Amino acid sequence: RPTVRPRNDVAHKQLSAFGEYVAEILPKYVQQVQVSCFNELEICIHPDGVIPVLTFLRDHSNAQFKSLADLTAVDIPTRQNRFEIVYNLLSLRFNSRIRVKTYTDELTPIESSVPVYKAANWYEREIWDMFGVFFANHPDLRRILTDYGFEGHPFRKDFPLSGYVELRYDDEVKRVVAEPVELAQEFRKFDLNSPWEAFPAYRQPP
Amino acid sequence: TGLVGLAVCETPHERLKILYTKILDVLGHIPKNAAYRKYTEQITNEKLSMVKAEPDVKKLEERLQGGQIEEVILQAENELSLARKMIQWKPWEPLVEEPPASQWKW
Amino acid sequence: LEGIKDRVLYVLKLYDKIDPEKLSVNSHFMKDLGLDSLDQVEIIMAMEDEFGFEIPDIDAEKLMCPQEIVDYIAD
Amino acid sequence: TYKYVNLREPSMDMKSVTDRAAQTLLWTELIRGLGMTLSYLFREPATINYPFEKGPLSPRFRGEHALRRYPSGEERCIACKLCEAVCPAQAITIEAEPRADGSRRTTRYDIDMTKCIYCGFCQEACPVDAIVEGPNFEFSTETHEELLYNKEKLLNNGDKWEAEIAANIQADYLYR
Amino acid sequence: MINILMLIIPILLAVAFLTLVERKVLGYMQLRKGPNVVGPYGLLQPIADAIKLFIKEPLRPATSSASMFILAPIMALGLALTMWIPLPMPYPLINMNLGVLFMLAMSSLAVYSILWSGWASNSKYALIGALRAVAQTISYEVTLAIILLSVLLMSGSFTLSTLITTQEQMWLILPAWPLAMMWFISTLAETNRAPFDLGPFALFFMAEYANIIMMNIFTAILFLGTSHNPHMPELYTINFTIKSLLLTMSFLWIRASYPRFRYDQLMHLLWKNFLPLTLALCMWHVSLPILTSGIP
Amino acid sequence: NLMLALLTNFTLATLLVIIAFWLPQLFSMKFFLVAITFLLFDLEIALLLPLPWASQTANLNTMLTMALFLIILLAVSLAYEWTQKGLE
Amino acid sequence: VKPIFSRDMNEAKRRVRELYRAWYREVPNTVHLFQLDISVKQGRDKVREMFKKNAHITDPRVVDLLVIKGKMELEETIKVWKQRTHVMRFFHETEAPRPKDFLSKFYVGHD
Amino acid sequence: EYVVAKLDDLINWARRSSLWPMTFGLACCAVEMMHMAAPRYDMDRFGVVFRASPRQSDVMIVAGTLTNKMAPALRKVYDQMPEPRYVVSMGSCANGGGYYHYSYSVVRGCDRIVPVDIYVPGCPPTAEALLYGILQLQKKIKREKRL
Ligand SMILES: NC(=O)c1ccc[n+]([C@@H]2O[C@H](COP(=O)([O-])OP(=O)(O)OC[C@H]3O[C@@H](n4cnc5c(N)ncnc54)[C@H](OP(=O)(O)O)[C@@H]3O)[C@@H](O)[C@H]2O)c1
Ligand code: SF4
Ligand code: SF4
Ligand code: SF4
Repeated sequence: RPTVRPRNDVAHKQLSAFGEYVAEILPKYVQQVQVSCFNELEICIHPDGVIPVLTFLRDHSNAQFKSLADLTAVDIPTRQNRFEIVYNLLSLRFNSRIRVKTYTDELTPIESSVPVYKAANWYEREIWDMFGVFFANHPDLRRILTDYGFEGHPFRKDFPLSGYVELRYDDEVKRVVAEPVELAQEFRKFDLNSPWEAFPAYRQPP
Repeated sequence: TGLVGLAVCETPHERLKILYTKILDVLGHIPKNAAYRKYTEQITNEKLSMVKAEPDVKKLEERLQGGQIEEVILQAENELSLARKMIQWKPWEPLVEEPPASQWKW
Repeated sequence: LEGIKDRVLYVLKLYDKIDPEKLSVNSHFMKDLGLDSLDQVEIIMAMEDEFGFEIPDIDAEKLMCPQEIVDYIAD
Repeated sequence: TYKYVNLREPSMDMKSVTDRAAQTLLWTELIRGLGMTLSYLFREPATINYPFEKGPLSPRFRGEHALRRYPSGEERCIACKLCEAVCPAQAITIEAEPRADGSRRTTRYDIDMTKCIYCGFCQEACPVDAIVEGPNFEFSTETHEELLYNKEKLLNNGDKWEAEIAANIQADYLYR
Repeated sequence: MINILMLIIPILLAVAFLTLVERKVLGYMQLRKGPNVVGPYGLLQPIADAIKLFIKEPLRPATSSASMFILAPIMALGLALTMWIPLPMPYPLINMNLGVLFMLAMSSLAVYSILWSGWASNSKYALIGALRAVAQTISYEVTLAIILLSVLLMSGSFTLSTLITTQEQMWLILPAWPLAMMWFISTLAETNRAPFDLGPFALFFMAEYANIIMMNIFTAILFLGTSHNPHMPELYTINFTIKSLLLTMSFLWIRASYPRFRYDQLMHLLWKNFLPLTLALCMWHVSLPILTSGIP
Repeated sequence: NLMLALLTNFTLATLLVIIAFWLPQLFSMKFFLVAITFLLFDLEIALLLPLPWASQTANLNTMLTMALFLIILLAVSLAYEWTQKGLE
Repeated sequence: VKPIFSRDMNEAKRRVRELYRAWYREVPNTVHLFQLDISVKQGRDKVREMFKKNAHITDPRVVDLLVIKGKMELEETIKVWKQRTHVMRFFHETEAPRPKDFLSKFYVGHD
Repeated sequence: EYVVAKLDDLINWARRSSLWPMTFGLACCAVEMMHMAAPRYDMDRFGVVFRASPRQSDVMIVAGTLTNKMAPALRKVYDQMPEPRYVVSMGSCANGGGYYHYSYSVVRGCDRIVPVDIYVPGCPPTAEALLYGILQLQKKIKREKRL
């Protein structure tokens, strides 16, 4: 292969050492599942303790991460437990990227990452906005990307793309901008999904 | 001479030696059977030998840091806070928490 | 306390969604008068502003009758 | 890589201190900054007045949509719904019916200008090269109704730009 | 007495025809073309702005408090136009007993124009920014009085006609070298929008740009002169206009070239730094007529 | 006439307001310390105003010591403005 | 227990009571500070109809989340936030509004 | 009779001479609106002045995307404007939501908030095409108030 392959695996075995090192501590409180693919590491964490996992990787003699920078969340209705809050972490001294995930349904409150990371509070507001996941012991939980008179949570797959309150008229009332009107133009639902399985090995037995 | 960061580059030796000797005792208070104490100690003992051998050389600062003594002192300063938090909240010593539901593949 | 029952009855009878003559003295606001779980306690909040005393959440649950409310008002 | 932004004390003793003090006592560098705009005033400005002069362009530029046709009559659009699905704005709508007898080429063909973020994706996805993006700027309306394009018609009225399109596509086959 | 109308009507045209200069000369500084479509070189645009704002443009006041808001432009335009009267020129209209004292007085009363506008709006949102704009003008008037006196104490009384006669061979820029630098900066404080910036709204433009020409002329009396010539009024009239026009270019130079100094650090340039400098030169200018004979 | 010259400017200024009016038909106390110091300095300027017009007949040696004296104390008042003025 | 939320069963009910008092005091204040709009009395009637739709109470987990949301959408007035009589308005102004009947809805023909 | 018809054009010439637009930085369109200042394509002091100001301006350009958060915000700006007001919806987002459209937050059409007189269709609305929007505005002003 010359153009077909992106990069050959060489650091994959080196990154697999981290998949053993953190797992050598072996907590049922923390570890659970460790996944490593395409020069990247992924860890999912039990809901009971998220803060003790985040205090780890911060400082530490073997690996120095410090920056718990970017913070995402996954909406998926397949599992019994719905949401999956995903932390993307980066090291400056070590130069590596590791991932921290949560497995809980988190309609019930989850522990905040504000005491460990300063910029985490702004991302925590977005998760409460789009997904509707409350963070316990959080300072200033305020709406950012949502409207001031917005109902529900705008991202959830349970409701449509257009929404319920979206169209804003002016018409009859001199100053009051309208809200209750719900109709919008037709978004064409594409049913484009290819027959036959796309890739081998990814197939799971029923 | 001053470091680029906000932390002031102060000419202080053995300051790194005090903090690294302090954290070893804290680890030997509550966890003993846990692997957290068994693995962190051998890295710290390896680093302490480099300080004792090299007298105020930039090569000693270049070992596993390479951003002068000011960056290495910050690594020791938060080490005591990380060890005390690990001693207070039991996670390394005890493992008994419930397992997740069987689903992972997307 | 003297002249406390007269001050509380004048504000309670004047308020909306309440009987002026049917419910007076000893009768409960939630049991005898006929009010909702949030509606009955809301009338007690209006009486607190007129008297000039702030009422806690713990003491508000026990009080329902105007006769019982007069004893709680004294400080 | 390191480059360093800090000067680290430009003044040391006597000679180096006085000139650093002279620029703060009076001005000097402000008068030197005055000279920058002074020469900038004399040099000729690059300005284009639109109703007479025109700005620079390219052989491939996307503006207002217009569908092309074959040299011997016949509408080049074959009706696929290909360009419909690629369209990221969903501006293009297509419903097709058989044309009289034999031929099957279009009936409904509306492209919204209220939508459309201009990609050239519909130009790329088209196997017959029907929608070719012509050098267009002039489009201004009173209503949305006048702005959004109807069932071909106004798109077919792009004949006034199709002479330029035929010249531009000659720089497009075997790309540049 | 017809000459008063011959000093308002051509002056109102000068403020109008500034709109060409204020964005064409400023235009070539920024490599952009200014007025071109409207006229042959855009000469029709300055008068076109008057037809736009005066006649057709209607009013929407915030509260309109009886007398105010419709009184503030009268104070703005009135004080700006009355400043033209004491001006020496080749020959002054109704020459005052003391010249420069009338000049400093009507400029200090011109602070009211931005004061009554702050009282016109009922909201607290506008008046805080309005008082900040007063602070830009009120502070620099302290130094403006000092630098004036140092020029006067060198030669001549308060009369503006005597200031032309004292500049016979050499300009006053050379003896007052640091003081001439001050008049380039101190004049820009009076709503010029170069070191600091904050119907009837259009009338404020006609008054604020009028003061810009006024400070350009007043600097060309205190520091410029070249020649007097009482027998030939022709030679003085042309030579005075060119000197004033060169200072008008420098006023538009600061507006384009240099960013705002901040309101807090405007009080660090002045008061903290300029006031010790101006008074030290004022101390120097007291000793000058005593050290060497220099009394009018 | 000064009275005729002044009134002509104001009457034309009032007329410009009516054109736009009639024709168409369809907190923080730190600012105060700056304002007070303006007044107190200008009064020292008022005492130092006569200098170019006064010094013509009077003796120079008697004036020299007194003329500088007002400016010195005007700098001492600014010297008190250096011992913590504020954030302004 | 799991999961905590904020309160356990009976304690969650009294958190709504504390929330009710804070919002009842703001509706007279949001007439002079904000705008007249409709009425002070009619604004208080808008409060009671809002809590009637929320009145179910089966688990403290659902109740606790309503308190946090109740200290946000009703908080959009206390600390002074921009709305300009467009945001935080709950009642429909231009509503038809439709009725539920087999004679009223069927005459208009819907669904 | 003849003077009445000619004087009306003179008032219309005043707006044909100069138009002061509002500088709304609410878009990628706003960067192309900054290309109107860029010397190569200029209406600057040809008609356009970048001073803007909420009250003194005659024209307001609604640049691109508008959300439900900005829907009450842009409406109160329009009320502050003087009676001779023209609104240009420069960009495909302003015309009816170029992208997004079917999204929850983005307001469709802009005319649901503020009425539009001149529409500009272009996403990256090329400065060449942007020059039409002002030139068409000047051409559209023909006759005002007959009686
Ligand atoms: N509150 C009340 O005053 C009151 C009380 C009781 C009943 N009403 C009823 O309600 C209605 C109120 O309407 P309104 O007075 O509000 O309307 P309006 O303001 O007078 O508006 C009518 C418009 O139609 C145009 N128009 C009408 N007749 C025209 C003609 N012959 N030629 C050209 N243009 C013409 C006018 O345009 P131009 O200006 O360009 O000509 C005007 O702009 C009345 O018809 C009245 O019967 C009112
Ligand atoms: S434009 Fe091209 S791709 Fe689209 S329907 Fe016509 S022929 Fe097919
Ligand atoms: S240019 Fe892009 S958005 Fe426009 S019609 Fe073509 S594919 Fe759709
Ligand atoms: S029309 Fe295009 S350039 Fe303009 S705001 Fe929308 S996406 Fe950005």
